Amino acid sequence: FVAGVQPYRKTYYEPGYEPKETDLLCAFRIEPSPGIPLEEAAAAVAAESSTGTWTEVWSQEMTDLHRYKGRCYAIDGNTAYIAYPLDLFEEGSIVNVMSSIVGNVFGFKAVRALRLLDMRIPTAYLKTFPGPPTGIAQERDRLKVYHRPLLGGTIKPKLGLGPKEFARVVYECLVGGLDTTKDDENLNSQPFCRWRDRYLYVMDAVHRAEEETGEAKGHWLNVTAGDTEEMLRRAEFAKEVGSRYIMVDFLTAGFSAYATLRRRAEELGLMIHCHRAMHAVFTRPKDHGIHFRVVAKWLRMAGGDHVHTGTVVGKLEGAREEVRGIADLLREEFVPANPQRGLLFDQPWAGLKPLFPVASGGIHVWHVPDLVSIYGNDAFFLFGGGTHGHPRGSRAGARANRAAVEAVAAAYREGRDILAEGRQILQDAARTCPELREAMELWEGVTF
Amino acid sequence: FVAGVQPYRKTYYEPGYEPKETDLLCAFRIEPSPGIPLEEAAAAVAAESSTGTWTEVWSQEMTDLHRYKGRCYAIDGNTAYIAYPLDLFEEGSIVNVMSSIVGNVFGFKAVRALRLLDMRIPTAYLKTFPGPPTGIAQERDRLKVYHRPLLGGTIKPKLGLGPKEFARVVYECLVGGLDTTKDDENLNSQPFCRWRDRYLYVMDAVHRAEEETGEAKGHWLNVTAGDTEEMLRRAEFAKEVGSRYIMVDFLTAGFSAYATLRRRAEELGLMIHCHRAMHAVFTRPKDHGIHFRVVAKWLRMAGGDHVHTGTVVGKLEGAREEVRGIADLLREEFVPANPQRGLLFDQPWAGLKPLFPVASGGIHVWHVPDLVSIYGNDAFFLFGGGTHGHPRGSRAGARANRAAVEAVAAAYREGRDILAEGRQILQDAARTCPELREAMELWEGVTF
Amino acid sequence: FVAGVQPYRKTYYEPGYEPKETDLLCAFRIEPSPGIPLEEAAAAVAAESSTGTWTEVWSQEMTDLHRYKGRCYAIDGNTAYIAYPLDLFEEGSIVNVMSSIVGNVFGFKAVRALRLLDMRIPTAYLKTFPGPPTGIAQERDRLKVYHRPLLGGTIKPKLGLGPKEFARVVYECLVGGLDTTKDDENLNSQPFCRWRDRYLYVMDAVHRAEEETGEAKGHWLNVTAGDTEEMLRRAEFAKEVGSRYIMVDFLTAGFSAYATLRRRAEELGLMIHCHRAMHAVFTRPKDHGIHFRVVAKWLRMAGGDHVHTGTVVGKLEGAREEVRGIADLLREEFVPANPQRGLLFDQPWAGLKPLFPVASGGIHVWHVPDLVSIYGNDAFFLFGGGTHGHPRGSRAGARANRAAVEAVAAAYREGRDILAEGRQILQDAARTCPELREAMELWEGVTF
Amino acid sequence: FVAGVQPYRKTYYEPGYEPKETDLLCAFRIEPSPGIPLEEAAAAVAAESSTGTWTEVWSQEMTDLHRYKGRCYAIDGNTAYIAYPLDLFEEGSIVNVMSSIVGNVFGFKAVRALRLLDMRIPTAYLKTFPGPPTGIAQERDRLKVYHRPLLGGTIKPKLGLGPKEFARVVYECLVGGLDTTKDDENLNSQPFCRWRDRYLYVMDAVHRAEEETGEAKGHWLNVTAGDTEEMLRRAEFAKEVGSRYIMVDFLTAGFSAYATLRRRAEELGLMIHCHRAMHAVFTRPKDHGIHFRVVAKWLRMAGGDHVHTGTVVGKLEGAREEVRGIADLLREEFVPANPQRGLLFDQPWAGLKPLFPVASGGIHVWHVPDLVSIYGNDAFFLFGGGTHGHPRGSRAGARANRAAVEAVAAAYREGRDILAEGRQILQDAARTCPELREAMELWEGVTF
Ligand SMILES: O=C(O)[C@@](O)(COP(=O)(O)O)[C@H](O)[C@H](O)COP(=O)(O)O
Ligand SMILES: O=C(O)[C@@](O)(COP(=O)(O)O)[C@H](O)[C@H](O)COP(=O)(O)O
Ligand SMILES: O=C(O)[C@@](O)(COP(=O)(O)O)[C@H](O)[C@H](O)COP(=O)(O)O
Ligand SMILES: O=C(O)[C@@](O)(COP(=O)(O)O)[C@H](O)[C@H](O)COP(=O)(O)O
Ligand SMILES: [Mg+2]
Ligand SMILES: [Mg+2]
Ligand SMILES: [Mg+2]
Ligand SMILES: [Mg+2]
Repeated sequence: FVAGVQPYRKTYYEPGYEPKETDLLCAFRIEPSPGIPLEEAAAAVAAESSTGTWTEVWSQEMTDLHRYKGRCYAIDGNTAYIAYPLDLFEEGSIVNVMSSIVGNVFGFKAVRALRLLDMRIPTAYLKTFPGPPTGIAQERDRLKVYHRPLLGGTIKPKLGLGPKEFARVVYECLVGGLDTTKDDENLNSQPFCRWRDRYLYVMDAVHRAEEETGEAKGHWLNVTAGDTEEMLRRAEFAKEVGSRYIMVDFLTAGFSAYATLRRRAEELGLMIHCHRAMHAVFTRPKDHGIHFRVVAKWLRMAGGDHVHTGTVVGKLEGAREEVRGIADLLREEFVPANPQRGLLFDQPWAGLKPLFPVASGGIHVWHVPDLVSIYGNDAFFLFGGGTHGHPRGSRAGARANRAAVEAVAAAYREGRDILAEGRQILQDAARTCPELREAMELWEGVTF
Repeated sequence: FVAGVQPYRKTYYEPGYEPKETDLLCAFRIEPSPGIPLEEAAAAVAAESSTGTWTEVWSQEMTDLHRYKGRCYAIDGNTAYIAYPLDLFEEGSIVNVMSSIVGNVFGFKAVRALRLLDMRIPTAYLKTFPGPPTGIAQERDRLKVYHRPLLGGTIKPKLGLGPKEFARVVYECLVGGLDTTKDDENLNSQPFCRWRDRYLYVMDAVHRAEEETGEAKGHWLNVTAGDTEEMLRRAEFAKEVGSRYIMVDFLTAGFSAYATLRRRAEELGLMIHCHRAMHAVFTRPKDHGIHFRVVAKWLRMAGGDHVHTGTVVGKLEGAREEVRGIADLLREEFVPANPQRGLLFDQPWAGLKPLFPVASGGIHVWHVPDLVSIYGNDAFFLFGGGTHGHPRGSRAGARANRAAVEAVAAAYREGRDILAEGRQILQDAARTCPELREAMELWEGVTF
Repeated sequence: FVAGVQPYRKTYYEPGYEPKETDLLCAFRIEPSPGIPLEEAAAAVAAESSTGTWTEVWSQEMTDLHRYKGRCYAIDGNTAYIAYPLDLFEEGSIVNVMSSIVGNVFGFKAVRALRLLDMRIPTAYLKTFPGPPTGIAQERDRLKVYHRPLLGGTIKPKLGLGPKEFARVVYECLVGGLDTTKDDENLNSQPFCRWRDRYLYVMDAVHRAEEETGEAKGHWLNVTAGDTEEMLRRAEFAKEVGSRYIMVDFLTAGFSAYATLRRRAEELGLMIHCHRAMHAVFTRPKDHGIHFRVVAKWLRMAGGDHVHTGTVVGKLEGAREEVRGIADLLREEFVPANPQRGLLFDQPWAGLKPLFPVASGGIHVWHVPDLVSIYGNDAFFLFGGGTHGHPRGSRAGARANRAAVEAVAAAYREGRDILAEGRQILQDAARTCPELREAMELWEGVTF
Repeated sequence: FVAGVQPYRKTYYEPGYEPKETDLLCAFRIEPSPGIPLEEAAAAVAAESSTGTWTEVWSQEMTDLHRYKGRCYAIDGNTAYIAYPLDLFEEGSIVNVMSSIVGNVFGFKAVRALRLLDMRIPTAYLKTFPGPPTGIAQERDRLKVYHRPLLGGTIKPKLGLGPKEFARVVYECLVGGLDTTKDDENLNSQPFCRWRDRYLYVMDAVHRAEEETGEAKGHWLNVTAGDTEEMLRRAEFAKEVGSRYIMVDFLTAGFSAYATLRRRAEELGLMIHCHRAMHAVFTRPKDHGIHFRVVAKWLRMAGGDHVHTGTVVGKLEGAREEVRGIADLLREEFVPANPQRGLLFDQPWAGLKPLFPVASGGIHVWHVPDLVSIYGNDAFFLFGGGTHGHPRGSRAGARANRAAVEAVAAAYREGRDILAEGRQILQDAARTCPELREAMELWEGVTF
């Protein structure tokens, strides 16, 4: 054992290494600090994510470093590909994967910037995860909604509504045509609206809407809480009050608490909506953080029934091709690499169930064509402000959104170029839907 | 109710608003997108973090918006200060605070970049949190270590060591002079080292070291797991095998799972080490994300006994003044605003216990003076590679680090300018500590 | 440290002290013993309620006395105002507040008499309490009773009725027009009427009355018992038999047992009626004890849905202005100081839900105007003897009371001076309600 | 059934009634309001405590009123004796007894003032209660202290001491000669001293003192909390940390929570100290409230091992003869009526165990004779300020108090008139105890 500092690339840079089908592959966009070669930066990332530290240690003689070390096996431009042995990762733990890959390498002075673009989860590691508990087909059967994007909407204002008024808005939206509604990610339990009262009032509203309309309706009750036990108690109550849906902010709540909640919800027969609050703090920058496709893969492994993926045309940033790739990752059993969409690895899913992409944020009727072009039919379209911001109220807005979604889905099923004929399709739908006409007039030139 | 899109600043920009002592204040560095005024961007952040959406909603007539809305009450340069009413936040839930403040505002197209710099947690909201379960004084009493920084070290290599070899390294480090040791953040339970076997072997080593040295020793067993129940089971086993310490990756595991684990550990009498793995994905960029001082405040509220804060002179990025401010936040009962250190608010702590800052990452004996200058005595100095990378082994490295820390702490207590006389202090210590001399020679010019 | 007895005012009398918004303020009417100055008495009260004892102790050198001590910061007449630091009180514990403020200072020879008039609970301490689980609006929604005082009545005789006869009286009262009924505070479980049989028979009667009338009906089943576990079991059974209401004697049972019961009832979805039995042993005297406004604040913090507040015109002592102040404390989100009503502090409620004042005790139809003047619509009017003492039976008495309450509430909503036109309103109601006429004739000159 | 208001004395005043051995007898000092005869006031008290209301009710025809009604069977001066049938009271429930006897009769306008002086608990009702779990003899055997009053002391200052300093004071007191120590009634769990840390540190101190002195030592850890479950958890922890003692504020916490805690402590083998905080709010006034002898009877029924009874010569009000009567009630198996001591009934105890009277509050060495005269040997003498206020510290004060207690107990056992020779006995003890001499000099003229 030779004590002292040695370059990482001496051991953790293996350009000739051929990744094994069982290896976990990570793509890192690296901006090294001045004086640090890109190869050295990639080797440092691999070493400090898998086995290495800043200096040689005698203890390395007590284990097979070459069997366990992560190594950079390729560098294309600024993108370094690193392979990690399967044995490095705890089975069925997204937490361990994050602590390894994105644990400390992002804070190293040697790298000015570091972004995790894509991850290749091996089938062997995937088999250790449960996947979504319900799936797209089972959810559609539960809601009896087919050949159409599923409509929804966040109840607004985000905060300040009492349980009675909140449930009144929920009932208006559901009777107006929305398939589901949801609590806002920040609405968990507050003095103005405690979670028990909100659950009771909202489920009364949901049952009334189901009886009146005759269609399956639900509300994504937010069980997010400051402790896992409270989240489990809230999910149990949601099941008690008759809810078929719950929602959780898995990133803020955490992947461990989310795994516990997913197990409990599968036991309870509840569908889990996954809100990605706080993702943009590390998914937005193009030079640093984690691309949301990786988070989508992690969530699919952890077992979400729906997850937010982006609107592209909405108020929140999102790239069209990246969103298409994320939707394919969430919905397909095998996603081949697509450099245009940012997918740098062929990603099998080992039979893990698909989940619903959710489009939410500053989307109104005029955005329905584009959304259907991006997502097709197997997706959730959430209209919060587009529903309640209708001049005639939430019921009219829900009716307008339902009409627009149905018309665009019918055109898409017919093979029409919805991207080019979207305005005509919406106008034709509005000819018989005054609510749709009013919504189109109100938000004609509203763009982000 | 007037349907349509209105500027956020019309309602959510209130420059004349005077924050209440009960309000929660957030400072945001905002880089607005072209064509978006800074006032409009700040108002959008406040609205979409508290109550507002992209368009007016009739439901606003059902609640007092001005009582609940968050508003930007000041804009200095690119830093906008936003006040949130206390009633907006669920009691004792960091998850709700994150879902509100950093939920969706970071992904808005209107803002090119958004960074949460500082947060003013009101005393009323602080009283709803438990705080650290042990505290600095109680931990020192348990370890019987006073008037000296507490030594530690991550066992290396990060992965690949079996339980027997891992415990052998632990025993060598503890007998050499380290007060504690820890599992690496990515070492939870793997085929090469399962958590049960590691716990048993490591606690045997810790007990042997305690018997031989006669001083209190511990190992920060990592209970991080993919589910909260597994983490609780691992903490219970750690207590069963006689460990007085556990560690968890609270960010990757989550704040809800962390709160559950903290409650269970306080019940079990275990001290919790908090590893901030994955923080750099959103704390490093200067234009986007969350500054780690906010995360430190959140962790202190959630009840960590120690938390990593930075080395400044180590291998991971960290600013000296920011680290000093974070240490004051973690250790003081009241931290006045300090623009030099980035503290933009006076932060009371409502009697919440202080916790130990931890300095780890590419630090060896030569960095001990600076560290003591930055942190003083109430801190943990972690030497992973500095211990095992010693030429004569982990025991010699631990002895050298203990000697350096003791000498520098003695000089600091004597009022000497350790920053200027650090090399002389280390040389004088090495005159009687050959291990310290060897460590100094090996890493003389090693800088980051 | 100087051993020996020193005057309290030397340390615990700080006239220049400015109370902090986080401090807990107590107003004490003090009658000092001969030879004891009022300042000395107030200082003694503060010292022996917060930190001090009868003589100096060396241990005071081990803590910051000035940071933790309670101090008298003002003396107006015989009323001394004492400020206690927030850190002195355990979070979410009325028991600790009582043990501090009213623990031992009332038995001191130095003070001939001591009465706790008002307390200023800070918002920070309030946020640590749950508040009422249901609230006025939610309770009205559950009962579907709006714009009207809610009618009720204690079943009489207090004791000696079997479950069958008790339930028969309950059914007659509920079908006659009473919204709810209740067990007497002393009727818990006795050989003549065991609690299980009473619960079963009473819930059968309540369900029959609900079916016949078509209006929501309930009975405040008394779960008060000699142990907390028995109270929890009785509440669970009450939920099992379909009751939406339970009642407990929180003072006799205790605030700790009451807190446990409130948690369990919120879990069970039960509304809790709070009976203030044994309050008059320390709330009646004008020179000694605790004013009931303080107990009302404590109960609102502890989370009662309704609490008895007084009748003024009934058989039990009560001041009109004090009762108005107590009602405002129980029902308002912020109660400004009102010397006329005895409110010496501005009392925020930090979003804690309001609860229902209950007027009970020697009140018949003729007292309905005054009651509505005192309480308005958001209150419960309990007619025990006024219902069963009707010549034609409990059903006729309930009908008469309902008619009187409805007529007076309609007049009040119309802006009529119910205090001056109450007799005319009752006569006009009786023109179409023979039961009301009989009740008015029977109790025309019955006054207390 | 004749509807209308009738005088109470017509039915509830039965001067010729002969109380049955199974009846529960209450003595009430009554000050009737002007125009209300004393007989009418006593009848009203009986009626509204047992079965009656303000007017006749038809439901009385459904039960045997004369079998269940409470009746005033004698009026001597202003003291009315009322008999209540045994069947009126729930078995083993002090809460029900309080809700009946002292429920609402104290707030009646008909009575200007009402005080419950004494109660005759029948043997049949007593057999339904558990009594103290340990008893005087068992406690003495556990402590191995015989033929001597047991010494103790409240740790001062009441609040503001941390766990380490608190335990240091505890250790000094215990090693100095105190048999036990206790937390103050208001010290439960606070930011400055959390209950877990206090329990751990205090039990370490207690074990160290036991090892050093060789005598049994204990600390009355305060388990009082805002909920019964928290109190049970704290008692369980106290047992876990090795404590043989716990203390609870039974009045503030409540008799139901106290009964639950007593059951759990008997299961755990813990001795319960009963603090009577808040008693003086209703036991001090001579014209209104409840005399503490009744509360002492209730506590003995509920099963306390020790209870505070008064000092007479201390800082808190207390009558010598009343305190002697209370001590006899707590310690004797049968207490005959004693008008001089205020005992108006012969009180059997049906084999219920005796408990320890506790003398606390402004008592120093000079008060030891009087105390021994009042209580004898079977009592606890608590010196809070008398221990820590010693010039040389808590250890010296504890030594002085132990010396004084031992000397006075030896003189009492010898038949000496300790009341007349107390100063000589203390001086003779001080001839060989410099700490006692210093304590006597410091507090020579300190009187209350
Ligand atoms: O808070 C909001 O902004 C929303 O309720 C949308 O409301 P509106 O429909 O009224 O705009 C959604 O949570 C987001 O759009 C963010 O989802 P994500 O970023 O995960 O796509
Ligand atoms: O994995 C590592 O790099 C370490 O074990 C250090 O090992 P060495 O001492 O051998 O360098 C620590 O986890 C970090 O330094 C990160 O802590 P943080 O970023 O929270 O400060
Ligand atoms: O026992 C009673 O006297 C009552 O049932 C009233 O019966 P009636 O309606 O037949 O008089 C009520 O408990 C009280 O009036 C006391 O309530 P509070 O003192 O809390 O106001
Ligand atoms: O707080 C106090 O005053 C004490 O700790 C005494 O301290 P000192 O010995 O230092 O005076 C005791 O609780 C009381 O005397 C009241 O007991 P009670 O009224 O039940 O007799
Ligand atoms: Mg949302
Ligand atoms: Mg590490
Ligand atoms: Mg009653
Ligand atoms: Mg005390």
